[PDB]
Parts: sequence; C-alpha cells; structure tokens
Amino acid sequence: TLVDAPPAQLELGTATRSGLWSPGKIRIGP
Amino acid sequence: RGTRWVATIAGLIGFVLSVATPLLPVVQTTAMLDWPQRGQLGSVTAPLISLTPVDFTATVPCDVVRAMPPAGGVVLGTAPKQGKDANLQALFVVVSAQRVDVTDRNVVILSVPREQVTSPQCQRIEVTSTHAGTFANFVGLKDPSGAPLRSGFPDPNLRPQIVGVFTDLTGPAPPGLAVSATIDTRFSTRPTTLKLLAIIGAIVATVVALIALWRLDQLDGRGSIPASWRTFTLTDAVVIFGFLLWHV
Amino acid sequence: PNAGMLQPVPGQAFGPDGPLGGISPVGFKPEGVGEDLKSDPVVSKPGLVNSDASPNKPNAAITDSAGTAGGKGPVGINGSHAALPFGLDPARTPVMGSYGENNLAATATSAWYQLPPRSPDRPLVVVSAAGAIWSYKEDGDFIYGQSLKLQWGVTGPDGRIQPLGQVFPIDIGPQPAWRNLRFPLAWAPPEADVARIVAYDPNLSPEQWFAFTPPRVPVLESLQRLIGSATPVLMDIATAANFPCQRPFS
Repeated sequence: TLVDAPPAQLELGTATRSGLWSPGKIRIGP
Repeated sequence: RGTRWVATIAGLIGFVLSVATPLLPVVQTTAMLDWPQRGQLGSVTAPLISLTPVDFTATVPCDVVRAMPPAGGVVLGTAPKQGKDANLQALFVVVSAQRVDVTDRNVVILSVPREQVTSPQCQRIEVTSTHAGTFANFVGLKDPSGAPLRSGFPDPNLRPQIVGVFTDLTGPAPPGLAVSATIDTRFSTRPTTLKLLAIIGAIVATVVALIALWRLDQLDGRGSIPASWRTFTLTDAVVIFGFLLWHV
Repeated sequence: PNAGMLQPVPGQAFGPDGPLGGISPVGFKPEGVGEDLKSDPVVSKPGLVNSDASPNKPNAAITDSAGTAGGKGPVGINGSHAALPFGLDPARTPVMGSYGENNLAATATSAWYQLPPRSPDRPLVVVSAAGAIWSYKEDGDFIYGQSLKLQWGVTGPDGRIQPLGQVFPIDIGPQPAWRNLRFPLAWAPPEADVARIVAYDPNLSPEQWFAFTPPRVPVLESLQRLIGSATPVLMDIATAANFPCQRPFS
C-alpha cells in the first residue's frame, strides 16, 4: 500500500427504477 | 373446439407477458460517498470497479487554504499523489507555494495565484464534475473584467477515476469541507413483484399452450422400449471407458 | 536550408532568448528539446512483397531518417546544445522548445519576420519542428497535438504592422522526430509581407511539446539538377521504376 487509509462507509439506499431508465453513458475512452 | 381456444389464448398470453418482462420496474440499490466520514479528516479508500463515478462534487472552503504551511500540500486528491499515473486520470486541488490550481486528467481546469485566494474575498472552491461539465467556479474573487472566475471544458469524458479521497491534512473536520461521489451501481437490481408475476405467468401460459397442442395433435387415432435401447456393445464399452478415463 | 532564413524586421524589442522568443516566453526555452525522438513502431502488414518478416507473428519495426532523431552538437546562438537536421547551421539557427515543463502552460509569439517578394518558384514557407503538433490532413481529419500557427501580417505606410489571419501547418512526418511544417504562400492574402509564429502548449502530459525553429522561404531546385543522372545512386526496390535516368552503382 502507498498510503495508510482505511476503507470507507458507503451510504446505501434503494430506489425503484423502470425498464428504460439509465443515468447516462459509461466513460470508456477520450 | 374447446381445446382449440386453449391453444390460442394461452399461447397469446404467454407471448404478450414474455415480450413485456424487459420493460417492468426493478429495485436498484444506490450507494453514495462523503468524506470526512468520522469527522477526522483522514484518507479513505474506495476502489470503484467501473473506474469512474456518476457525479462528483467538492467544496473546499477558503480557510482550509489560508491555514496551510508555506509549502504546497494536496488539500484534496482522488488517487495517491505518488501513484503510477496519478496526475492523469485523477483530480487534484493542489495549493503549491506559488498558486492554487484545480487540475484533471492532464488539463488545468483552473489556476489562481495564492496571494489572491489568501484574501477576505474568496469563500470556497466548488469543483463539481458531472455529465457534460467539469467547471471550477472559485466563489468570491472576480475575473478582471466581470466574471466570477469560472472554468470550462464541458467534455463529458473528464470525470476522474476514483480510488479514494486521499488528502494531505491532519486534524478534526473543518466546517464546509465536503466531498460527495455517486457510484454507478446500475447492474445490481432485483425484480419487483410486478415482474415476478409476469415471469410466472409467461411460463405457465407457454406450458399450457404446449399441453393443448399435444392434446390437439392426437386427433388421428394414436397417443399415449425398442430393441435398440436394450443392447450393449463393445463400441459402447470403449466409448464409456474413453470418456471416464479422459475426465480424470 | 540556410539560404532564405527570413531575417526579421529591424527595430523591435526582444528578450534574452533572441527574436524567436518574442517579448516574454512563459514556458519556452532554448534548451527545451528531448534527446530521444525516434518514433512509434510501424506494424508490418501480413502479406507484403519484398519483406522477410515472419507470417506466424505480428511484427513491428522502428526506423527514421538521418539526423532527425535527436542528439547533441555544437552550441548555437541561443545557447542550445541541440543537433539540427537537414543541414541547418547551429551558428545561425535559434531553437526554442518546452520539453521538461509539466507544471505550467507554455506560451510564446516570435517577432515579425520579413517575407521576400512574390515569385512563382518560391511557393512555400517552411518551419522545422519536433514533438507533437496539431494539424488536419486533407480530409477534415486531424492529428492530435499542440498549437503552432504562424500568423500573417501587413506593414502599413510606416512601421505599424497590422496582423491578420492564422493558419494551421501542413504536417506529414513521423510524430516526435524533426520535420518540415509547410505553409503555402497561396494561403496568404495579396498583402502579407511579414509573419510570426504563435505557440501555445497547455497540456501537462510529459510527451506533449514541440520545440520549433524560425521560418524560411526555401530556394528549391529539381532533383535531376541535383543528382544529375551521372553519379552512382542506391535506389531502393520501390523507388527504382520512377527514376529511370539516375544510374545505380556497378
């Protein structure tokens, strides 16, 4: 390990989506 | 004619209920992130597997920068400063001994001389980064003519690759400082009840349609072990032995 | 290539890095050229006549020209220990680049260089350069690099040069090695008798820089008058049916 850093707490929750919802494209390249 | 309406209705139901399952609601689980954490201003680790968040937002008030040593420091990073390609594919808010500057994947989003941010004018450094935008918006100070020192590059391919919120700071949490990312957990869903019902109905209908088609194919005069399935041969012995040996 | 060299307009203000720097280069210095500028490896096509590469594996070879791949030499007139290509004289050719500067944004605009009169046999302005430079290639396509533009300009009735128009270079050679960037004199308006370079490198990657050199209007002559069909030549396999007057060595 480079830096001594403990893992994080993730702040979870739930949300009911649909069959066509999408939050945007995925960054696959420049 | 009573077993011909079954093979019709239970065959159209199992079609309109099965071409409609990949359109029904699901229940996504959504994760977030927010350093500080325990109110102690230390580094953390969050190696996103999609290599990129959905959103990103940093606040970084002005007192944090005003109360730094004459050396630079990294008030806020996303990867460790000494990583392999950390300047690339990460975001830094470096405060070097001559100037403050918000950087990105090898592009200087904003840069301001330090003797200007160290003044009663500046208030915070908003570093939002989302789809179609990576602006830097130093609140307070003004661009020489009229602008409030904003930045640009609306490129949507500028979101930093996150492996943590590593920082060069020690002590209790100063008020105002707040990072927040939104992790792309779009594939981890579970079906609702309105989708389980559709799946069950499609399967039951396509079983009843086949049962009715079977019962319909028997209007000929037939319905309801040969000598081939009863013999054993040297060829069968050889094949079975040569499969069981090769399996091991 | 020391013939034209475009002496600048007299009566301007320079810095301690000569007229190629301008008034205050922010990140450009004479000693700003890398010293290993070879190339990216060219991958061989699978079936290629007259090539002994093996068909079982994909192969990649690295070649470049002579003198255009780095090195060190005598000191110039800026104080640059850079090896210049194409037979350029270090005692008369300034250099200016931004190689090891990955913390700031480099910037420099040179002085006004004086263009010679229009002539049908001097159709080009040439600037030798290295590193990564941005340009289009005859299709609206582009090559990814940094900015170098060579603005035009016209002198009025007195010493008041009005600037007008900036153009992208024509660039064909390998990526980091030295090469000639071309600006035809047909792009220039009928009144454009001075020029000046406009350099700007904002990218902080360690492999983005260009290290240019002053412009010149070359004096060209045919290749048949240079070689002459009487001296021994070594034509390669491809370039031997197009030159039927030059003779190979016996």
